[PDB]
Amino acid sequence: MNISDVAKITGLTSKAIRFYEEKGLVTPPMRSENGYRTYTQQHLNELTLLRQARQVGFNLEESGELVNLFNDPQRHSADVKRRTLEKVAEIERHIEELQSMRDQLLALANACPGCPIIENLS
Amino acid sequence: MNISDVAKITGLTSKAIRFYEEKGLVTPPMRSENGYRTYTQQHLNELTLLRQARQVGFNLEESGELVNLFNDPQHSADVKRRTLEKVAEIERHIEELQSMRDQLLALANACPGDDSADCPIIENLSG
Ligand SMILES: [Cu+]
Ligand SMILES: [Cu+]
Repeated sequence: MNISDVAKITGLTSKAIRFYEEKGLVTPPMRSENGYRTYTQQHLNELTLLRQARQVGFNLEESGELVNLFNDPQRHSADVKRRTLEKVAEIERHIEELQSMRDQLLALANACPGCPIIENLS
Repeated sequence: MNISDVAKITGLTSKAIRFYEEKGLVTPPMRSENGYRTYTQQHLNELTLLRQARQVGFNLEESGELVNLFNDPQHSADVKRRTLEKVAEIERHIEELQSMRDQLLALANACPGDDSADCPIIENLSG
């Protein structure tokens, strides 16, 4: 598999894949006899794990540590669980912040005859 | 008011104020005898609206349009529409975050959370 196929399969863009390699977050790709990057299922799983971990909120470092745990046959599921529960609490806080913004925008809108919205924001 | 007074009052850095002016997001201030930007209460209102708008969800372009509506003598409905569209955007964001949280908590409950390598969180977050 070349990087194009990997992008199509993982949904990640070529830039992101290269970015993760540059950051040393994934097992480096191999080079073909021609000098071009080739990958294996191992790279796909690692990249897939990275794409999904980012989607849920883990920063770059956290996501990479998740890749390390994935590659470690002697991993402790307790460590993955602890990191996940910590991530959940963060998402709860993020949810609360958005609900606060939503509450404010709705209070303004309901006060608007359709302007209390612009006068109060300004 | 000079740019520094405006930075203090609005809580924006003088660099940010210059930026908003440069992107034509706010009215260009006039110039004093010595060539310095002089701001009026109007500039304070635009900058504040721009800061508040962003803080509550609108992106730069959207906030700039809000400033346009602000200075317009005439749009109660056009603003209420934008506002209600932003909330729908936030509720969707909220919905997505709730779904991710639920997914992670489902996997966590399935996780042995012990010293064994078998981990459904890792296994399902990967391939
Ligand atoms: Cu309104
Ligand atoms: Cu686990």
